Amino acid sequence: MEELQSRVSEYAMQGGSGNVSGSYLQFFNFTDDSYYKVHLAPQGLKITRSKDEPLLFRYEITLVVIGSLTEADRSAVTTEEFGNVKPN
Amino acid sequence: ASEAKQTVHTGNTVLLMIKGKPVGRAQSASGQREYGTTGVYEIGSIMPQEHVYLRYEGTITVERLRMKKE
Repeated sequence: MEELQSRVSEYAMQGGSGNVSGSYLQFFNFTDDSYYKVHLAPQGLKITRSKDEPLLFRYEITLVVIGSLTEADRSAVTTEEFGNVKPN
Repeated sequence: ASEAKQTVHTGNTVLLMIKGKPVGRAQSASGQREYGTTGVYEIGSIMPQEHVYLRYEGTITVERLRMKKE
């Protein structure tokens, strides 16, 4: 649980330039076959531990989907570029 | 064996007095007193670290054969 909290803290804090230039999170929902690219929702990683179940941690995550992981980034797609885009 | 030497209380050596008079021809009297005692638990440790007392739930039941009057 602490490793999780530290990953999420590090991902969230480094995003202070509008948006990370690298990847978003990748979410391998292996149980039912489906794959997504996701970002931390504004609910964030809410962690709690009540009186009931004293020695068990609980975590609540909320995420927003950017797109399927099958598809590469929009701007990164290599266009046709036949002929010459940089005329002399 | 004898009343003057026995170590235990019995139905025959006790009288039940209400408002200054003995109750006649009762069959049983039973009293439950419960403090609602409950233990105080804690995150991180599974066992309670003290008990505390809530409400003095105190009761007595009287069962009696009906005297012809009174």
